[PDB]
Amino acid sequence: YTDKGPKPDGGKFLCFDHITFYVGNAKQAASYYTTRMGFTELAYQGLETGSRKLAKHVVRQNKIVFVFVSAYEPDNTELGAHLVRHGDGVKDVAFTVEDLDVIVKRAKQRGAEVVRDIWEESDEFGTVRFATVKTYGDTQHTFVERKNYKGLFLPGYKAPLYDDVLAKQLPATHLDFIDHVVGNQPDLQMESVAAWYEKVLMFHRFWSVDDSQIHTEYSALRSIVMTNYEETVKMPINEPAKGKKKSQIEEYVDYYGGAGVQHIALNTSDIITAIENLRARGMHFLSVPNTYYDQLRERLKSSKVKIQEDMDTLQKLNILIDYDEDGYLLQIFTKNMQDRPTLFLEVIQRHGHNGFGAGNFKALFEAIEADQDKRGNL
Amino acid sequence: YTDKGPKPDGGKFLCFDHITFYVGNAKQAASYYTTRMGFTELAYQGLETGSRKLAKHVVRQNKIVFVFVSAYEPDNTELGAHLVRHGDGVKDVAFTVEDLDVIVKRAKQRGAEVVRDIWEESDEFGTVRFATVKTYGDTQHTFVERKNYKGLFLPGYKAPLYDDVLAKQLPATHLDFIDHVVGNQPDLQMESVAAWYEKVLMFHRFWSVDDSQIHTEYSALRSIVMTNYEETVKMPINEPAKGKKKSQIEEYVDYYGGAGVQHIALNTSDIITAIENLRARGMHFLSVPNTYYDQLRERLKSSKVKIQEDMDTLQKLNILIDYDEDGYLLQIFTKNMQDRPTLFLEVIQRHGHNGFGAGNFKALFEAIEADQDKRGNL
Ligand SMILES: Cn1ncc(C(=O)c2ccc3c(c2)C(=O)N(Cc2ccccc2)C3=O)c1O
Ligand SMILES: Cn1ncc(C(=O)c2ccc3c(c2)C(=O)N(Cc2ccccc2)C3=O)c1O
Ligand SMILES: [Co+2]
Ligand SMILES: [Co+2]
Repeated sequence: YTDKGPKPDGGKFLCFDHITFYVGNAKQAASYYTTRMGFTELAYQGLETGSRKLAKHVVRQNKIVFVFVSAYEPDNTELGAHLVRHGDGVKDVAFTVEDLDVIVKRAKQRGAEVVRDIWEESDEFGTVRFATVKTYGDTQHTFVERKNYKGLFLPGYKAPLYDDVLAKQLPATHLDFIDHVVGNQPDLQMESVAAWYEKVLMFHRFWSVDDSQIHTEYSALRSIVMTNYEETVKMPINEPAKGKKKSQIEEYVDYYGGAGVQHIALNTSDIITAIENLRARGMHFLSVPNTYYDQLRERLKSSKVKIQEDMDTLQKLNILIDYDEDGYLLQIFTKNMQDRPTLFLEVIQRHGHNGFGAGNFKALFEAIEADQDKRGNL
Repeated sequence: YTDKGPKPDGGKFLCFDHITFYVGNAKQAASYYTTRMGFTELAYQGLETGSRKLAKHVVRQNKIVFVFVSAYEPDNTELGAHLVRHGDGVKDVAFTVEDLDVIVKRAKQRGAEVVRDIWEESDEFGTVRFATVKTYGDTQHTFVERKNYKGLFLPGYKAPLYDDVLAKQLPATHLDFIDHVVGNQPDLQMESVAAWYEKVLMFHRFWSVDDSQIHTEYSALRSIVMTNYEETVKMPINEPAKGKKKSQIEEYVDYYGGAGVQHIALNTSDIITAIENLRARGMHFLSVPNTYYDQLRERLKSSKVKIQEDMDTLQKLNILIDYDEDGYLLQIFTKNMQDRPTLFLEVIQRHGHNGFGAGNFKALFEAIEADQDKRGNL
């Protein structure tokens, strides 16, 4: 029961629909996410389906859908510029919606920059209606009115030409749905971007335990989490801030060439098995010193919260914990998805805790910085 | 014993040194080739090594070395333009040489466009001297004078930050060395490109059984194979030609945006195990109708050549055969390494046959076209 602001007169954002990436080699990118991250290739458009300008590979893990897109032709102006500016990265964060027309009319009236006005596509399995507007940077939002669409992903997509015996042979990673999608902004842009979500989409600010305590000194960022009225989609917005060390938000914006998605968090209900199986697929994660766990166990000595998972196993797998007196979450961060120090992924499991892990900024900073100081900062 | 032309006064091309690819996401490209194609990540340069403009991932399988390169910074003019024009593709075909200075002086005198004049790099393990010239398209040749260099690949490269438990868990693919590297040229360019190899590098034309019989009607190409004096490096040069169907060389040049490497052939001494294990890693290859093998077995009835490998297994794995009365080769072609219909790979094993498989143009055309004609060309 919190201040959610005025209830929108019409329109609903049900959930994240899919995330679309603009990449240099969609075939190889799909292979990376299926083999390393537990996805399965679901659907495809390309030369073989009559799509002559764009190749599209759709991969799925439970409710999580990622789409990888590349150009077929030399000197594709739009995709080419994006690739050169940003490297591989997120282009579209798509939302499943009800009452598309109200949402789009309101967004347009309130100043949204339109990429494509309402359109529909159909095949043997039904019809889907869409619209696309710009958000921060070169990122966009497609609203997807799927009317319990019974086809393969979306109209026009076809089965992949081949099955993949490599991805098939690997163990399940148990990632269920997209928990949140974080967008990094350049200096001083967080408030105007958050205001866009409030005005254009009638989102509101989501207040969690992380908003109640300052972590700027360690995190070197400020964040505002924007969410739809029913709080089913969460869009954190970061900007750099003055802290004890150079801001990773500034590094992101420098190497991404502007604002963009920093991380996508994937919610799991069995993080130990998830991380064991992601590690078996060759994924790497932040290295966590043993002192983090020694200090965490000492802090937990005065807490009434009960950690259900085996702490020795969490320590072995370098899974992080954040808690208050009413619950806790588990989280872990992958290494970067590319050479540029830009996008990474997060795996998160919640036990009655609606925050984002901000306590770990201080906890990891203290454990890692102290050890490096002892090592002469060499 | 054939006409090799005049023997060069100084200089030797020993072998292929490595192939460098300019790609959108070198981290993910290295992962594709290690997991799908049997390579292992060997060495690295990037932010962690002091390389602030370029990330470089080096992967190796026996003598075969592939290097994947991406830019770190937005709007890298050279790498960006290459990426937008071509997609992911080969940038540099590097040769290991002796007497670098003669080779470079001669190439420069004879009109080579220089990318970088002779330079040297050194670390704790020794020194290597290099030079780079342009060849066809945006492709270049680096000459590598490695003086039995005892370090990790080349000076300045470091160990990868992580080992990869995915690539480690997969079965060996038995690819030994680069057999040949084929370059597709636009209409009418084959002769001038072949003449460049003869004049600038003192290569000569390699004549094989494939040059003695015409296959243009089926292959829709013309080829000249250029080779160094000792015939240790083979560089086929293709151009489109008029045949029964649209030329795959024309499709390549259209989607690559000009000349470039069409395929890299990797030599194996156990093709059955190689293909079994590449298939277990999720690689796909051209589908071959059973009629190809029925017709091949009937043609072999009048030949004195003895196929050592089990033909039923070759048929199961869709491995191709080409032969004359003095020997045979086995070969197979992967599907494309990217969405654009440009680069693919070949696995080849030779049994006393120095050709390139040109007999399979007709054999596969006849088997595939006949079946499609029966299927109404739908
Ligand atoms: C809305 N919101 N707020 C936080 C989040 C996170 O995912 C999130 C939460 C905690 C951490 C990180 C990300 C992270 O990268 N590190 C490492 C680090 C980076 C700089 C300085 C000190 C430590 C953390 O400790 C989110 O989604
Ligand atoms: C120097 N040199 N000459 C040939 C080569 C090859 O690798 C090579 C040899 C045989 C074939 C292919 C490549 C190939 O793609 N197909 C399929 C096909 C393509 C168009 C029309 C009919 C059939 C073949 O049958 C090379 O390296
Ligand atoms: Co997060
Ligand atoms: Co070949």
